[PDB]
Amino acid sequence: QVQLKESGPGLVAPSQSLSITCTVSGFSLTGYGVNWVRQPPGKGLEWLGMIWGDGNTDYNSALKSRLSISKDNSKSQVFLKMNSLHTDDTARYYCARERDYRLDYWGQGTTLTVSSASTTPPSVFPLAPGSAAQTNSMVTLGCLVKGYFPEPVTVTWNSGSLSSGVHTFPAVLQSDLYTLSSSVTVPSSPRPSETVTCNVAHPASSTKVDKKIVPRDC
Amino acid sequence: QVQLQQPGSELVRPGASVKLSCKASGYTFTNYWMHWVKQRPGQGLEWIGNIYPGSGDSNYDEKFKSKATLTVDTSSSTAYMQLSGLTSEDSAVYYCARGLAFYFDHWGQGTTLTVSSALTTPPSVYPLAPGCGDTTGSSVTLGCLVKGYFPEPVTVTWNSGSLSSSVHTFPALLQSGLYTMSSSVTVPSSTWPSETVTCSVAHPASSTTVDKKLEPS
Amino acid sequence: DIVMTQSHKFMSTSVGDRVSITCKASQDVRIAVAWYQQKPGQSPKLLIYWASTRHTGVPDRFTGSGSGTDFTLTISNVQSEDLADYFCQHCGSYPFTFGSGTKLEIKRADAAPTVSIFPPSSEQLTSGGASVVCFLNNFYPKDINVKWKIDGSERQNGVLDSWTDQDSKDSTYSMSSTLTLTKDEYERHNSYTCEATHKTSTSPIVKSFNRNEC
Amino acid sequence: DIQMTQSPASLSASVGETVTITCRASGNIHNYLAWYQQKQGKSPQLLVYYTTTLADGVPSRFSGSGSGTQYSLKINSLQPEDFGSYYCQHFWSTPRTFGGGTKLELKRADAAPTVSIFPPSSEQLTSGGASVVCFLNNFYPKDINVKWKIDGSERQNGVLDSWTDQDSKDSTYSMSSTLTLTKDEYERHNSYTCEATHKTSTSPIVKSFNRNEC
Repeated sequence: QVQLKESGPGLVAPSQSLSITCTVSGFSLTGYGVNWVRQPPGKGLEWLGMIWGDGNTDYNSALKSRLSISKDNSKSQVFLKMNSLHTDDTARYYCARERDYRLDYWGQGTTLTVSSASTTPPSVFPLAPGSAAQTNSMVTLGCLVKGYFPEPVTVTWNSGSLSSGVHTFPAVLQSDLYTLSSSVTVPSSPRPSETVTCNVAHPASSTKVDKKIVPRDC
Repeated sequence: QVQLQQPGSELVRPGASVKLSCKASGYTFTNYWMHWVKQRPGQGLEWIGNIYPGSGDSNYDEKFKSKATLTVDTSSSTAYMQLSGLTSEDSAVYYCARGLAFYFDHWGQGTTLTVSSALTTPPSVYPLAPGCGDTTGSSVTLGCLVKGYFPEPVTVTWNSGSLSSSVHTFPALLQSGLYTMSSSVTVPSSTWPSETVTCSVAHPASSTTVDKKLEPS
Repeated sequence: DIVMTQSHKFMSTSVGDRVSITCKASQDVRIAVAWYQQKPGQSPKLLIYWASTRHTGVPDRFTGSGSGTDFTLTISNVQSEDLADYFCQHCGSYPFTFGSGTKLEIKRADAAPTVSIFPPSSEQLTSGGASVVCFLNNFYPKDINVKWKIDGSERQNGVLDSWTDQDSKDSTYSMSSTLTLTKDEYERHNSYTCEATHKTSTSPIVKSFNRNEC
Repeated sequence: DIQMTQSPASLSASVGETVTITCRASGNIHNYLAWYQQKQGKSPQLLVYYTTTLADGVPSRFSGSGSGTQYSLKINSLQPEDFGSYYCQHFWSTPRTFGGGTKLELKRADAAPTVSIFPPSSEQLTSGGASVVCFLNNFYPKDINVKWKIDGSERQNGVLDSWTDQDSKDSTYSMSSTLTLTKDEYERHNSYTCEATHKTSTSPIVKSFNRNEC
């Protein structure tokens, strides 16, 4: 019911400006403050600033010159604007509701990649075993999601109906392109007899790839 | 359910110490801060300090740093505040209150602490009947003068408790290091003197219970 | 230190009105303010916290407002039983400071005191004192004046006045005036008068007695 | 600005243990401190507020304490669910500040990887790519070694590895290894090998495949 949802561009080139909106629901911006927090990949949480119920705003000492926070009580929106980005501004951005000196509801966050590189859809390939494999009680299948940009990508199995024994591995960046993989382990009763599909989505591209893990019949 | 039991009064002598208590009930004693607040006679509130039962962390107003010491007894769910070197200006109502670190949602009753060199004395109760020079209407006002007692308090009840028919108790005042207080009941002249009116004054501090039936003239 | 200032010590309202008690903080304290009620001869109770979050069981007549330096507690449809003292508390930093308190006085029609003078009791005199008492009961407003004239001599000495808190039952005020003399002082006189001056009369209400009329 | 210093940066602890995370403020923060738990790329979750107050549905084994500038969070009797990072944050003035975080890992018995080597799929071959993928799943501890052997010859290029956070259920780790070649480079050889070197063994967990078989 209480929900905070952030929305931003995903990729911006260095030296440009960024604008992220936080759309809130289930509470009114006149009784709560909304704080902005950012998380660089593999780092800690960094407080950006805040807007209080009464419209007063507070900013991080170091970003005071590039940052601006504001809201629209009527529209249930809080806005963050950061001028002159650098690559170092690459982080996951969050908006969080402050209810009486505690952040109780946090948004899911929005990844922001500061780069000159460009959107590239992923190339999805099935990872099927070999004849050797059906002799064990369980089999491991997989999906390669090669050469995409920027992050993130959402990998799912059997449209989410396959959640057990799924390992999705974090993306690695080779040369301005990301490669990700996921494995699912299923009982040999099911595959090949039953279909196993790997649904891969890359938002930044309007790419929605579905791949059927078919046995390498050779 | 949440009960904060504090003793009613304490009488101590100048330069002494006292260890006020607060026995808690109906809640996990160790999960809420315990606060101590002073209230001087018909004045403002003053926050002394807070203590977290669970860890023993405490915060004090520096004004009370050398005078107040907060302590806890996990085993009995009792909070204590010990005051040291009482002077007369330390007399007041000391309340305990539990809460979160910043606001208090349940208060105890309060312990009124009197710091005095005064001697526990019983009260002299004198009835006040309308004197000679009469002009009785349909109503009569009677009273009881309660004086020279110490320490406070006294409980003046009017006749069999029944007489609450416009009773008026006035606050006691210190006169020469002793209290004096009065109580008045207004009743229909169709009842006194035709029927008995007695004010009964009780002084716990010295166990004294006095009865005064009001007589005419 | 943060000083929480409640500028009005009293607030007159009629049962049914809307009253608003303001509290002003010496600096921005964002929303770190609480409100307590203290009904006479009882411990304060929590009404509001974090400047406007009403606490369990506080009737919604009570509402809190403010962010900054100016806080307000608003009682809508003031009941008689809201007759009490109201304090604002600051929670921003240690030590917590409180506002002076604001007593809520319930508005009533004027009422003139019913005065009664009482001679020193027979029993008291035997043991050498002489307390002449005077009850000025059940009036309104609370502004009343008293003076003791012993044989024309206005004796304003050895006089103790003791005021009652506004009654719940009729929003009036009552008071006692005691002139404590030593038996000899008393014996050396006859006229004893209790003169009270209240807006209900242009006439000082005078109750008197003469030592020998008995 | 009040700076927050969290210590230690990491902790390894077994189920049932007691963990102490510390947070020091550069100025008194008067008990305005919060603690958050953060699981792998999910939004931080409030654990404790106002130094000692547990958020709804947070278990009693979490316990915060402190005053002034010294504060602590203790997890008594750790549960597998407790892995992740923890952060403290002051709420006393602006700018607010987060401590640097503490990464807590649960210790468990050693467990060896279950390996799977995958040949490049037709689709990639067509593209002119040849990615050999090897998964080493459900091993504890985190340190594992992977030698890539193309016709007995160890490769030290075009290999990407990526680990998983700890697994919520069995507290295990998993990893991927991807060797990418050009289709021709690939067709130019026949034995492709993935050799896991892990503490649980003295002899490498090897998995191999041959270019023309299924």
